[PDB]
Amino acid sequence: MYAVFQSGGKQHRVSEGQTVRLEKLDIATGETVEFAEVLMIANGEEVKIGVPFVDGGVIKAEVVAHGRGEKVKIVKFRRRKHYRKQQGHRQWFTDVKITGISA
Amino acid sequence: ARVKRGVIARARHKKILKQAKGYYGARSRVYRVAFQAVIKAGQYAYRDRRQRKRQFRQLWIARINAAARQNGISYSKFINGLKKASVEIDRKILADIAVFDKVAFTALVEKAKAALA
Amino acid sequence: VTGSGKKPWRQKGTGRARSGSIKSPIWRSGGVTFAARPQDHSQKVNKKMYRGALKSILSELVRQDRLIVVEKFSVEAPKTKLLAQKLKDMALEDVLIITGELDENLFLAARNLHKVDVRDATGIDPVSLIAFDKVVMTADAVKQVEEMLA
Amino acid sequence: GKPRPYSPRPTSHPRPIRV
Amino acid sequence: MKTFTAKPETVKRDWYVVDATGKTLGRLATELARRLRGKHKAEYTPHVDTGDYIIVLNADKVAVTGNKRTDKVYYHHTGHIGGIKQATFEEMIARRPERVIEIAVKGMLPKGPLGRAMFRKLKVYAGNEHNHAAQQPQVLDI
Amino acid sequence: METIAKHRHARSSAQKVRLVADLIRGKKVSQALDILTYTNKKAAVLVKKVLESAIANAEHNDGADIDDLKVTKIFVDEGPSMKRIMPRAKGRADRILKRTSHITVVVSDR
Amino acid sequence: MRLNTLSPAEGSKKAGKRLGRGIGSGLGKTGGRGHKGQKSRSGGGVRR
Amino acid sequence: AVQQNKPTRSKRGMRRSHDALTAVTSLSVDKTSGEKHLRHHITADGYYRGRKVIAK
RNA sequence: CCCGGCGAGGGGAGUGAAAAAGAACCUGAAACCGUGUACGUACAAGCAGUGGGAGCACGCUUAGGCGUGUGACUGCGUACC
RNA sequence: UGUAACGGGGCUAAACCAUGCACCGAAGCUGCGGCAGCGACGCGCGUUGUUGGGUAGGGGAGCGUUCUGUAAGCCUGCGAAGGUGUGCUGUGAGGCAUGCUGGAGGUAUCAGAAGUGCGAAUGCUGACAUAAGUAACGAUAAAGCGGGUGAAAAGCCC
Ligand SMILES: *[C@H]1O[C@H](CO)[C@H](O)[C@H](O)[C@H]1NC(C)=O
Ligand SMILES: [Mg+2]
Ligand SMILES: [Mg+2]
Ligand SMILES: [Mg+2]
Ligand SMILES: [Mg+2]
Ligand SMILES: [Mg+2]
Ligand SMILES: [Mg+2]
Ligand SMILES: [Mg+2]
Ligand SMILES: [Mg+2]
Ligand SMILES: [Mg+2]
Ligand SMILES: [Mg+2]
Ligand SMILES: [Mg+2]
Ligand SMILES: [Mg+2]
Ligand SMILES: [Mg+2]
Ligand SMILES: [Mg+2]
Ligand SMILES: [Mg+2]
Ligand SMILES: [Mg+2]
Ligand SMILES: [Mg+2]
Ligand SMILES: [Mg+2]
Ligand SMILES: [Mg+2]
Ligand SMILES: [Mg+2]
Ligand SMILES: [Mg+2]
Ligand SMILES: [Mg+2]
Ligand SMILES: [Mg+2]
Ligand SMILES: [Mg+2]
Ligand SMILES: [Mg+2]
Ligand SMILES: [Mg+2]
Ligand SMILES: [Mg+2]
Ligand SMILES: [Mg+2]
Ligand SMILES: [Mg+2]
Ligand SMILES: [Mg+2]
Ligand SMILES: [Mg+2]
Ligand SMILES: [Mg+2]
Ligand SMILES: [Mg+2]
Ligand SMILES: [Mg+2]
Ligand SMILES: [Mg+2]
Ligand SMILES: [Mg+2]
Repeated sequence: MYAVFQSGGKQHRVSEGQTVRLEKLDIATGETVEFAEVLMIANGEEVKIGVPFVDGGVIKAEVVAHGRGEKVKIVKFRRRKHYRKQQGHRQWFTDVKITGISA
Repeated sequence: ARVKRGVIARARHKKILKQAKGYYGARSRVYRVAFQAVIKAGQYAYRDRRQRKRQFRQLWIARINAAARQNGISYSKFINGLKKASVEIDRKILADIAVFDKVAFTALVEKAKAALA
Repeated sequence: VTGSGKKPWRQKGTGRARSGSIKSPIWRSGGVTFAARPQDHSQKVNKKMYRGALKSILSELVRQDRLIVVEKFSVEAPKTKLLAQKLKDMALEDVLIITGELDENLFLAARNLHKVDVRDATGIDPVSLIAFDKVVMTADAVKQVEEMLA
Repeated sequence: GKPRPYSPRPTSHPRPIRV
Repeated sequence: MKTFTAKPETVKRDWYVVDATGKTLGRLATELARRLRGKHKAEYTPHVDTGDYIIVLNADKVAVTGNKRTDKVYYHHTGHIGGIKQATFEEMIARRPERVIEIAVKGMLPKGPLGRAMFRKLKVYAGNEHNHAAQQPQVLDI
Repeated sequence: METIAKHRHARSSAQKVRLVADLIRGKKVSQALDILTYTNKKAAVLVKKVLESAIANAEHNDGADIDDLKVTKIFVDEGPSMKRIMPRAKGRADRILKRTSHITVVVSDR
Repeated sequence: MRLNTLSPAEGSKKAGKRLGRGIGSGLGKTGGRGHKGQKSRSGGGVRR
Repeated sequence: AVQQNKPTRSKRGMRRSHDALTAVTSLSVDKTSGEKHLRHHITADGYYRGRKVIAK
């Protein structure tokens, strides 16, 4: 059984036990989060197409880690125009392990 | 107060050359060429971060169109039907379902078709 | 730079970059572009500004217990062992001793010792006050300093 | 490093005159 | 997660047989191109050939509209000065009927190594008999 | 037991010597000596002496039976070049490079 | 108050303009002189 | 006529792909002396096809 | 002591803390040129990267994903001053 | 030069005119996370709005290098500088740790001073490439053989 929930501006098809990485959440490590707006749930022939959210669908997850992603180098270079700019970036993320999914 | 540039200059060139590993010929051995290549790689990476978002959506749409048509509806009509039904699953997830769960995808198609009806 | 003013090669036809002097700074063994000359780095410190800075330093020393005001500081003979003994007894290792009548024996006894400098009240300098950990001052010196700085 | 250039030597062909 | 990508070592292509009799050239070629490329499969990956093997029959009877049967001209150059050669549609059909379909499909496939690989899956026969019965092609209306 | 012999500063460009070296690479010392014997190259003469020296070293210092020895590693490194001046027409000088080479032959039972 | 604790009042010491030291500096290449002309030339400029 | 661009080490090595020397296929063995020699050549000890053609 | 032309050069032995401190000698960068190993490469068109990405090899602390190396195929892409 | 006046394939619509309703489509807009400038508002921070493509050029704030004091301190043969890998780390110039190499220097901090940063200047000096194992080996008066010496002989001796 898997579920689709929109978190951090993006959606995710997850199944209990799958650790997912979402946009940084202001939630302590040990805490548990609940995503109420579950777009869809599926148990074989059972398929809950939320319109837009599956009534009573709730995904329970525990925060597992908060960290910065791989360093990206932003290079800007205008040729023949004496212009060149450099910038780094490490996007913040939050890993959440799905404790449970409730129809 | 004379300053020698050997130690510092060496480090700067080593830095650029390290970023040019894997490049063909002079691009990975010669600083003048490696430098230009490393800059161009950065320009391409910047431009391609945006393109990655474009290409994947393109891929998702094509997969949805294929799966939808197999269920007897076109992509344009499926998306329209989905919105009328108020379903808000993104194209990324629709594509994932279209490949891994065809029964579920068939359900979305029927819902979309009913919304049009 | 030693050399002649002969143009190394003709201006045109050789296919090489134009040259005019073997002493050019773009050349090995050439002259320094902006070669240095003897410089005088002395700055002007307004008398008031100088004296004011001294008073600020003296004040911090008092607030920080870095000024040991003693009536008399002297040694019987110009012997290093004597002053070393006295300083350990007073429990000061690094100290700038200012005296009203710079004693000759005291000047000699402290000469070898490197953490100890003996100066008259008219030889105090701002850096020495800040540098040395303690600034022992004789009764005479304190009045002299106050009167001089006034 | 490059050596001191040579003075004008005999030339094989006349330069074309464009005129 | 990451979007699934078709894997060439696991892709499952199928065999189909189509009849070109009466089918308009371009309209038929487009469907072949789509199915040859794998654009009808939800597992389609632009860098993997997920298409299917398609056998075409009666390539000599494919149809064209208007006056293309005589006016459509297939040009080619031989790499020799003044080497431009021109063959009309009727001429091509009589001399090399299979080429008429092949050219259309090849022109509609991606240009590059993968496109060439996709083209290898199209078996165009000028008649109504083929020799791929072991592959058991499944009739496919087009 | 990898015994090594080296002819350092051997007058001969590495490119030329490398031609001969590629022939005996991985060949039994005996087969190598024969191939060198009938190779019409100056480098063959150079390599043979180094190969012979290596074989001698294995026997004298390492007591290795010559019958088992094989050319495990053979490579030619460029040596210091001797700079020379070759006069040309019209008073122009063209430097000449007298390229040397370092010949390292390695012999071992395995 | 030690020799390695004294500091200048904020604003007292301003770093000078170092020309011709890269794009990042902002005074690289032409070094503020612009492009060509008499003013861009070393020793260039009209009299008062 | 000279190169407009320096050739690469790859191209240099590609041209030299045909420069490899080949060794003699096999040496022949004299029936009498037993020495090895280039086929159709006298041995170093002056034996050809079992006959001492030249002395010493 | 050994190979070698009573060679050059080298392999041992010995000296030294060290001989990859052996006199072409402190350290010993880079261009440049090699040997070995892994992967790719002989139906394939262009600033040689970048964004996707299969397979293979390797080292890992579930048998596991991961890390490292390579990069078929594919989107975009005509150096710098 | 070659089709060469839809980008191509192809098209009788996959052309054109009308009407309508979907969808695709950008670094635009929105969502989610983060950073910065400026202005308001409260209490130093918070909160709210808004802005952040840039050449010449102006303004501001930094990194690093050598040298002086701090430092007769601190680090260092239980391995300094330099070299060369690796991992981590900051928005950047960077920083930090560590394996190996190296074999004796290095230097926190906060200040001070500059020969303080290079890819270009047909730049200067040295080194090493490419063409390339290519052209050429300098009068077309000319060599052949035997013997000798030698590790080796077309070239030396006879
Ligand atoms: C050589 O070049 C000069 C100019 O530099 C003259 O043109 C001369 O005529 C040339 N030589 C010949 C033989 O024509
Ligand atoms: Mg110095
Ligand atoms: Mg490298
Ligand atoms: Mg000088
Ligand atoms: Mg005065
Ligand atoms: Mg030069
Ligand atoms: Mg394309
Ligand atoms: Mg002459
Ligand atoms: Mg500017
Ligand atoms: Mg200019
Ligand atoms: Mg102008
Ligand atoms: Mg101007
Ligand atoms: Mg001037
Ligand atoms: Mg040109
Ligand atoms: Mg050749
Ligand atoms: Mg020797
Ligand atoms: Mg050395
Ligand atoms: Mg090196
Ligand atoms: Mg072909
Ligand atoms: Mg192939
Ligand atoms: Mg090509
Ligand atoms: Mg392209
Ligand atoms: Mg024509
Ligand atoms: Mg977008
Ligand atoms: Mg925007
Ligand atoms: Mg800006
Ligand atoms: Mg020493
Ligand atoms: Mg200091
Ligand atoms: Mg300078
Ligand atoms: Mg520049
Ligand atoms: Mg050269
Ligand atoms: Mg040639
Ligand atoms: Mg030739
Ligand atoms: Mg010739
Ligand atoms: Mg003779
Ligand atoms: Mg002769
Ligand atoms: Mg004679």
